[PDB]
Amino acid sequence: NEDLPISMENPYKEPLKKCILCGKHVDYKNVQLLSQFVSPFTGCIYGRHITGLCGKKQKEITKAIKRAQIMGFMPVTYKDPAYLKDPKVCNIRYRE
Amino acid sequence: VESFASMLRHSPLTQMGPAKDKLVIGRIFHIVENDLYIDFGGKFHCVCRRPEVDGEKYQKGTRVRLRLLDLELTSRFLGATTDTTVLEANAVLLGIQE
Amino acid sequence: AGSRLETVGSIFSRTRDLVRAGVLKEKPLWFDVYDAFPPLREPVFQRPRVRYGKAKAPIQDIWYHEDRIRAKFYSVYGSGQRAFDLFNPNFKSTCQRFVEKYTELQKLGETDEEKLFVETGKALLAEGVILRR
Amino acid sequence: TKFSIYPPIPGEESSLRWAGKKFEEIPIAHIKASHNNTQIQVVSASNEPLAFASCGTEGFRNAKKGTGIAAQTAGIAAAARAKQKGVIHIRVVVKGLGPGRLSAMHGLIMGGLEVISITDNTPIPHNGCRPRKARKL
Amino acid sequence: AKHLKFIARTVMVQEGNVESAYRTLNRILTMDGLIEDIKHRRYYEKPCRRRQRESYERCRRIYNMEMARKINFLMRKNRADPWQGC
RNA sequence: CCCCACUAUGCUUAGCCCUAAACCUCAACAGUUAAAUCAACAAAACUGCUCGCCAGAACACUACGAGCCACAGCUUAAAACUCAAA
Ligand code: FES
Ligand SMILES: [Mg+2]
Ligand SMILES: [Mg+2]
Ligand SMILES: [Mg+2]
Ligand SMILES: [Mg+2]
Ligand SMILES: [Mg+2]
Ligand SMILES: [Mg+2]
Repeated sequence: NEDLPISMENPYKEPLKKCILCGKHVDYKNVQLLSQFVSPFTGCIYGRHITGLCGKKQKEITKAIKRAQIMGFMPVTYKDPAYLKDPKVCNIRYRE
Repeated sequence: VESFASMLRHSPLTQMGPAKDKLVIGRIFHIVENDLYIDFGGKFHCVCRRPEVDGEKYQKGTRVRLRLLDLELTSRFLGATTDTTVLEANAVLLGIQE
Repeated sequence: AGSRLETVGSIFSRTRDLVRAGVLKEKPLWFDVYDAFPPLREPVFQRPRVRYGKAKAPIQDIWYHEDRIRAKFYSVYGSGQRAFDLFNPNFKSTCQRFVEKYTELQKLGETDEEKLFVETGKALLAEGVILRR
Repeated sequence: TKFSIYPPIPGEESSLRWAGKKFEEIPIAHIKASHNNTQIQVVSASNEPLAFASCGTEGFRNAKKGTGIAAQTAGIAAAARAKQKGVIHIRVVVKGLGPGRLSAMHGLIMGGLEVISITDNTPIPHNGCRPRKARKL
Repeated sequence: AKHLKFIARTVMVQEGNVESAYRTLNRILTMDGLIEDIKHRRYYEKPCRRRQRESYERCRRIYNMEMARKINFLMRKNRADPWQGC
């Protein structure tokens, strides 16, 4: 009989979801990108429940932010005002 | 003599593939106030709210267009060894089948 | 009256044993019918088990060759604007027409999936069915 | 023009003005709201102390000193002494989470000064010194 | 101390609405965790107590999320009875 | 217990001391999920193999001996009297 099902991997398998930064290089010198994941008012680094990043890229962003802050590329206690008008990628609203 | 394997292979439900975001025709078979129970040929019916636009046309036997999301709504919860089912399909009511 | 130990044996074995032992004076009405036409499995109680380790359910996923084609279709031409009618036992979707034409082109021609895809699309458009990518 | 909740940047030229002066020229009201006292000092943009008033300098003593009414009185008096020096607009900078954090600002507004911006400067160490042990009450 | 002033934790007032600006500042300081940090730093929290507290809060959040998901999933069945009488 | 002040100590360097609810209170490797699942609770139930340890309570994280940079210390660790329980 030819009608029997055949062993096979799911062809309808949807691709696994990817974070916004997947495949992209995160550099401590790219302060513009790093500033998109810190609080505008306190400079505190957002958690992954806000940034939506995967664990690997969350760690990469955290390390890059600390490196840039200590090496004299990024402010610590606030987000640099030059980057306040960049696209908002974090799921947080201060009702400001 | 057609075997069960051939029936399953050439069945429309088998041919449809994944049920997510598929347009189907359903038939209203029961109405409870503003809740319409619709069969679209699956194991379970789907229950939809009567639209506010031309709501009077939705009567028993009426043919409607649905966008399927799930053939059956199930989910496993904390501390359970088996899924919990509501015995209902998930669908979006689009309109009447002209 | 018979034993109420529903987890020991089955109703048939219990009734047969008690009839043989003299506890039951007469066989119940269903005993002869059961004995002449038994079920495929004797209804003995069993406690269902949770599986662990490498033990896996032996149920296989149902896949057919044309599913691959269907997948490509639903990713390229998207879900057909025409709606499915599952009540019709012989309903034929646009994807099913594409699958049939693909299989015919495969059987009357060569085996290169991409060429089969484009040839099938051309043939269906020639037939006169709209297929927006 | 959409109101910007963020302050102007001293570098970037902006059009916001208050009595013809820029943001970086307005006097600053530094409020220190401790747990038992509230101290308000008005200084210029060039750090010239204009007025100073706390809950202690206004006669309140001991536990009455760390109250909202005491902070309101201190704010009113600081606003008066600053009004006697040509201050109408101020930028507020609060430090501490004491009871008079808002009452002192209320007093400053009620004394005649206009508040254009609020800033928080409460000290938050990123784990510097070790605090004292919790009370066994 | 070494940073530029009047940028961090600074709110502008709109049309003299001082109270709205102050409440927005309170909202920001609470959402960024600074209020909780200041309140927790008044006295020293022992490392073991800190670890226990964080574990408890994480597990409580997870459990509450799961319970909320369960109730939201079972709220679909909550409607008018369709087979009244039988 | 609350408030204030201030030591040994918490730190660095070089040596000691060798103790913890040093706990996942689960010994290491390999395998199984079929059985009757299974005293109970903890943390689903077991199998093969190896090492370590345990044979009523208390006396006893004790005495003596031995070893130790330790000298009010650590490791190892009893017996007599007593009880019908623990
Ligand atoms: S999802 Fe791939 S790097 Fe984040
Ligand atoms: Mg000292
Ligand atoms: Mg433990
Ligand atoms: Mg070992
Ligand atoms: Mg000891
Ligand atoms: Mg000795
Ligand atoms: Mg000893």
